[PDB]
Amino acid sequence: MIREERLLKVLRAPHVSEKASTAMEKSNTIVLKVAKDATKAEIKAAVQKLFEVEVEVVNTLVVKGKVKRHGQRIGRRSDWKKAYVTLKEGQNLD
Amino acid sequence: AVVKCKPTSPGRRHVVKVVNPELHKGKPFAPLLEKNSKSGGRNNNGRITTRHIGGGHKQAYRIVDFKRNKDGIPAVVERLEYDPNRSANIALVLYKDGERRYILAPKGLKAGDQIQSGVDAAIKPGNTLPMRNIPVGSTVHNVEMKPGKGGQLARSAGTYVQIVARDGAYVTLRLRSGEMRKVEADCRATLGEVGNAEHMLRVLGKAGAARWRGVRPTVRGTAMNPVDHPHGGGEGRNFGKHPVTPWGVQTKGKKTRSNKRTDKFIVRRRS
Amino acid sequence: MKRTFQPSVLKRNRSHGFRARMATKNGRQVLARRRAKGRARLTVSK
RNA sequence: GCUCGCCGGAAGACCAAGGGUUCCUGUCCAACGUUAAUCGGGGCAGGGUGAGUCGACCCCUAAGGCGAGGCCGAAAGGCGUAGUCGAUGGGAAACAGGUUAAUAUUCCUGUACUUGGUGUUACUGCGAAGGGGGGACGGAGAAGGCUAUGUUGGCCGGGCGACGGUUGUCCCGGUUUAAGCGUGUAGGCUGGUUUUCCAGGCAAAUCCGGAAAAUCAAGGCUGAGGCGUGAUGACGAGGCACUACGGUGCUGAAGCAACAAAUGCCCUGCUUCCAGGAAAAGCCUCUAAGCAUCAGGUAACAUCAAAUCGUACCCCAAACCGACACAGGUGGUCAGGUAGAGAAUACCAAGGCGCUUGAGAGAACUCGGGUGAAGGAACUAGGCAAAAUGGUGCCGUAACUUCGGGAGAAGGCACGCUGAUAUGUAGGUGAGGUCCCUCGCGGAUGGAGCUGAAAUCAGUCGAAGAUACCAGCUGGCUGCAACUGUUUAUUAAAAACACAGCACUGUGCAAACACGAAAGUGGACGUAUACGGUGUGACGCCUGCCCGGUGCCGGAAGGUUAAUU
RNA sequence: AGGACCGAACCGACUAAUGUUGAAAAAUUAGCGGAUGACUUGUGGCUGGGGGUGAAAGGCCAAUCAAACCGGGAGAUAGCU
Ligand SMILES: [Mg+2]
Ligand SMILES: [Mg+2]
Ligand SMILES: [Mg+2]
Ligand SMILES: [Mg+2]
Ligand SMILES: [Mg+2]
Ligand SMILES: [Mg+2]
Ligand SMILES: [Mg+2]
Ligand SMILES: [Mg+2]
Ligand SMILES: [Mg+2]
Ligand SMILES: [Mg+2]
Ligand SMILES: [Mg+2]
Ligand SMILES: [Mg+2]
Ligand SMILES: [Mg+2]
Ligand SMILES: [Mg+2]
Ligand SMILES: [Mg+2]
Ligand SMILES: [Mg+2]
Ligand SMILES: [Mg+2]
Ligand SMILES: [Mg+2]
Ligand SMILES: [Mg+2]
Ligand SMILES: [Mg+2]
Ligand SMILES: [Mg+2]
Ligand SMILES: [Mg+2]
Ligand SMILES: [Mg+2]
Ligand SMILES: [Mg+2]
Ligand SMILES: [Mg+2]
Ligand SMILES: [Mg+2]
Ligand SMILES: [Mg+2]
Ligand SMILES: [Mg+2]
Ligand SMILES: [Mg+2]
Ligand SMILES: [Mg+2]
Ligand SMILES: [Mg+2]
Ligand SMILES: [Mg+2]
Ligand SMILES: [Mg+2]
Ligand SMILES: [Mg+2]
Ligand SMILES: [Mg+2]
Ligand SMILES: [Mg+2]
Ligand SMILES: [Mg+2]
Ligand SMILES: [Mg+2]
Ligand SMILES: [Mg+2]
Ligand SMILES: [Mg+2]
Ligand SMILES: [Mg+2]
Ligand SMILES: [Mg+2]
Ligand SMILES: [Mg+2]
Ligand SMILES: [Mg+2]
Ligand SMILES: [Mg+2]
Ligand SMILES: [Mg+2]
Ligand SMILES: [Mg+2]
Ligand SMILES: [Mg+2]
Ligand SMILES: [Mg+2]
Ligand SMILES: [Mg+2]
Ligand SMILES: [Mg+2]
Ligand SMILES: [Mg+2]
Ligand SMILES: [Mg+2]
Ligand SMILES: [Mg+2]
Ligand SMILES: [Mg+2]
Ligand SMILES: [Mg+2]
Ligand SMILES: [Mg+2]
Ligand SMILES: [Mg+2]
Ligand SMILES: [Mg+2]
Ligand SMILES: [Mg+2]
Ligand SMILES: [Mg+2]
Ligand SMILES: [Mg+2]
Ligand SMILES: [Mg+2]
Ligand SMILES: [Mg+2]
Ligand SMILES: [Mg+2]
Ligand SMILES: [Mg+2]
Ligand SMILES: [Mg+2]
Ligand SMILES: [Mg+2]
Ligand SMILES: [Mg+2]
Repeated sequence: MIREERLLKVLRAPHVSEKASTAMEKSNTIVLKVAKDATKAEIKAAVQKLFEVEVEVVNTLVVKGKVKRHGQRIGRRSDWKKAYVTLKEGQNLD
Repeated sequence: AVVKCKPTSPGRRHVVKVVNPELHKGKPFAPLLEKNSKSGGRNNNGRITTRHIGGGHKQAYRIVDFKRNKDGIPAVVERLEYDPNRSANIALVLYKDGERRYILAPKGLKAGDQIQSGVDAAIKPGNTLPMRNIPVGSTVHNVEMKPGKGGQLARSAGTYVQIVARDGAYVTLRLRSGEMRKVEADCRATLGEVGNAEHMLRVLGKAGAARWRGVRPTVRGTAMNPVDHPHGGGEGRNFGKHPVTPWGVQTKGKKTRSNKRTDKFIVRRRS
Repeated sequence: MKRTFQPSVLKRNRSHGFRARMATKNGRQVLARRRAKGRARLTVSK
């Protein structure tokens, strides 16, 4: 049982990319940016409540931040957690 | 028996094996085993405290019974076994009550021999009893110095002690060194000589053998530089000084016993 | 030719890392000194 | 794109460590790239790392670390008990195919497995900080059984030749398929089952150990591979539709047999040797306190569960350690063909590269190679360097010797190809058939097919047959050190150090000695056949005289002699 | 059987020429020694500066060693340049 408030905080965004699109189309799997602390179960819960859609399974991974250079000064982008969430057969997501 | 090995290589030429067939060809009694890791002759500070120790073969520790307290229960000798931890051979015995122990194998002992500890026990080889009960003139081994402690004198492959006298609460032992020593007469002792008496006839025959026995090589003080040893330095081979340890103390002759607490027990020093 | 530095992360950490430094008085002192100086990377710790 | 060349026990493929975006795409060429650069491991932007079963975490411990109390220490702190950490070791579980520009045992497809809860009905002794078993272990050697893998034939598809021949004993390609489940084999280990008692296993034990007694000779454990299923599937040479020339979608034959065969597996086995070969948990089992008709245990079945972190890419290197895109360094795994003893060597496969300045010229001189008349060490400090020797089999082989050696001593002969012996032998393997049978992965007999040296005889070609690469120079006298070893990282590898052996000497165990203001630790869980120190240095024959000097050992009558008084 | 023999890997480093502002702050190519052991190697651990370790060369202890490096006493002292 995850708290409503917690759930709302978990899910950061949808991730747009070719791969993501492919996943959506073929495998019925949505690619989300989620909180770095968000566990799989929590993510699933969030998905179910907040998008109103049955979840088969969630795979997560941590994306490491790229090191960049703004002019002369070096600086690193933040790490962030990506989640492939596979929706059950016949579940169409808006 | 001793066996001079045929010189099919140098390093085998001068080898003499001591091959006893009556030893157990097999894995030892595992309950009585325990771990025994190597020091490298280095103490808790991590410094080398005794030179020339290092390496050699992994060895288990056989838990030998030197206290020898199963009084009245007769044991029977199951087998003789190789112990890597000592010059003697050990013997796995089986008490009538079902317990097993390792003991130092004495001279005549073999599989099937019955042995017994206690005041009542028969004065025969391998039997153990207080030195007030043991007849004067007898050869004993595995001799306790303090009653109850465990055998400390005469444990090595072909050693034994003579009980020369029993004067009241003490008995006088003629130790293998030649030292005559008073010992409390209630101290325990095992009848006969300890076993593996042709141990001294073995000759390693190569450098490697020594190494296998965990003995690193020994450099001569005279081969060193003066900063290292008192004997060091000299152009060519010089040695114009009285022999001494690496720490400058005389080596040829200078006595080093300082124990004034046990001077009373020493009847006569060895010669 | 086998050069002197042959990196190993665990070894580095155990040797020089924060916790090791903390463990002893001299280590602590070193840390303090570093802090005083204004070091950004107080220890080897990543 | 087509040729050419190089690596191929790597200059290929996959990891660890280390790095940390170098990966992929688009885009830009100032700088960086030893030249140019449209290219890049460079700049900028975007994308990319998917796990119950791989690894970490986790449970367990080794060396070792920390260490409540504690012992010790001016202070700081040292050592260490209980404990708790610490892998490089022990501990549950996944395979095949398909897919991305870039991930995959992680996605998808198929087919699996594991150990937890929870609930069940069925049963009914459960229970640990404790007991026992197990885990649990060395070197070498030898086979035998296997597979990986390869070769040939069969089969299936395609081919009929840019130049003489090529419808055949011809040419090219393919002929692949897992874990799991079932079977429990080659083979290895052990005698089982029941009963009774017992000073043992810190207490108890129905467990282990020990005693008896009965009765049956098969009982159990282990075990590669094969076979079956998994699989009416998947993959499949290439054909056929579309084409953003990147590829996408459909389709799909055969898919067998024999022989050879590992250093891999059975094997943590067996045999043997002495130098005598981790630990703890998981796992099995036994009970105690306990609880007692409850919990807990095992039984299947249902359901839920398996979080977290790593996953890109380089990894003998242009990405790690070397200031460099540096001829250096860097642990593990994989190991095709022909020749060969071979992981050597040569040429090749798969795959990967041509080393980020080129173009000419064809002087001296330098580097790295090739050949050389006659002579053959005359060179030189020195045959330094080159040259030479170089294989298998057989014959043959001195002094001296510690009887092992010396010895590959020396020195010689044979060596290709073809045919025959023998349309392929000796051997190896081994199908049908036939017989037996406690019935199976069984035993006999049987020899088809397959594979296959070595030799002899006869012929034959060349200047030359161990034809290339590969691959000892040999002998004689002699110093030193017995020997194998070790050493001045980076001018010294030796006659130096070490060595087995020898001798002296200390040391009686709270050992001498060593590290420690100390506690303590090593010596050693050793005990004089042991340990320390010193010298000598295998083996053989030996090892003389001197105790005045300096040391050490013993003595203590006298002389002298501190604090103290 | 073997600190046995010949010989790749692996470990080494006897000769050579090359290089010596190197490709390289010790390498190269050609040969060379050991190659079941007193062998070699990965990972982790321990020993600390008059201290360690040393089959002993004053060797090695982070390209540094007859006393490491870093900071401090410290502007040591310098009848010398
Ligand atoms: Mg993950
Ligand atoms: Mg010694
Ligand atoms: Mg010696
Ligand atoms: Mg010596
Ligand atoms: Mg010297
Ligand atoms: Mg001196
Ligand atoms: Mg002289
Ligand atoms: Mg003189
Ligand atoms: Mg080639
Ligand atoms: Mg970048
Ligand atoms: Mg790229
Ligand atoms: Mg690009
Ligand atoms: Mg340029
Ligand atoms: Mg330009
Ligand atoms: Mg780039
Ligand atoms: Mg999944
Ligand atoms: Mg696992
Ligand atoms: Mg510990
Ligand atoms: Mg401590
Ligand atoms: Mg304390
Ligand atoms: Mg632990
Ligand atoms: Mg590990
Ligand atoms: Mg593991
Ligand atoms: Mg890739
Ligand atoms: Mg146990
Ligand atoms: Mg073995
Ligand atoms: Mg096969
Ligand atoms: Mg196969
Ligand atoms: Mg033609
Ligand atoms: Mg033609
Ligand atoms: Mg064919
Ligand atoms: Mg199968
Ligand atoms: Mg990868
Ligand atoms: Mg490579
Ligand atoms: Mg380059
Ligand atoms: Mg390089
Ligand atoms: Mg090959
Ligand atoms: Mg090669
Ligand atoms: Mg170049
Ligand atoms: Mg020229
Ligand atoms: Mg020539
Ligand atoms: Mg000539
Ligand atoms: Mg000519
Ligand atoms: Mg000529
Ligand atoms: Mg001349
Ligand atoms: Mg001359
Ligand atoms: Mg030469
Ligand atoms: Mg030559
Ligand atoms: Mg001479
Ligand atoms: Mg020598
Ligand atoms: Mg060395
Ligand atoms: Mg040198
Ligand atoms: Mg040299
Ligand atoms: Mg002690
Ligand atoms: Mg000498
Ligand atoms: Mg003399
Ligand atoms: Mg004298
Ligand atoms: Mg005298
Ligand atoms: Mg005197
Ligand atoms: Mg050898
Ligand atoms: Mg060799
Ligand atoms: Mg060396
Ligand atoms: Mg070389
Ligand atoms: Mg110093
Ligand atoms: Mg010198
Ligand atoms: Mg140095
Ligand atoms: Mg000094
Ligand atoms: Mg001053
Ligand atoms: Mg000054």
